[PDB]
Amino acid sequence: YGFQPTNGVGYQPYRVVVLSFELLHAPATVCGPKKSTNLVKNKCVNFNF
Amino acid sequence: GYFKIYSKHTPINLVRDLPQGFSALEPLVDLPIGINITRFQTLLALHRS
Ligand SMILES: *[C@@H]1O[C@H](CO)[C@@H](O)[C@H](O)[C@H]1NC(C)=O
Repeated sequence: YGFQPTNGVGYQPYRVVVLSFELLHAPATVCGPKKSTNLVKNKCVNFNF
Repeated sequence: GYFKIYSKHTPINLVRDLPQGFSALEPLVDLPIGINITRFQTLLALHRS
């Protein structure tokens, strides 16, 4: 590619990243995130620890 | 796929014989490898000086 700055769109360089999630047969690995809330002590309030 | 390691460091009042007594071992590490294992060895520091 001889890229030049005065090229019409569709001839200018694009950078590409291809993420490929694979699942072999291990026990686990990476994963999404998990925010953390607060803790209100003294009050029958549902909880997850 | 997890390789667990428990350990304990007790002080003997001997040098190199297996003593008697009770001492429970506390978990140290956890490695999500996936590795298969069938054999193992040891490593020693030679005599040169
Ligand atoms: C470990 O070796 C056994 C051999 O019987 C094989 O079937 C198994 O797939 C191996 N473990 C993994 C995680 O591939």
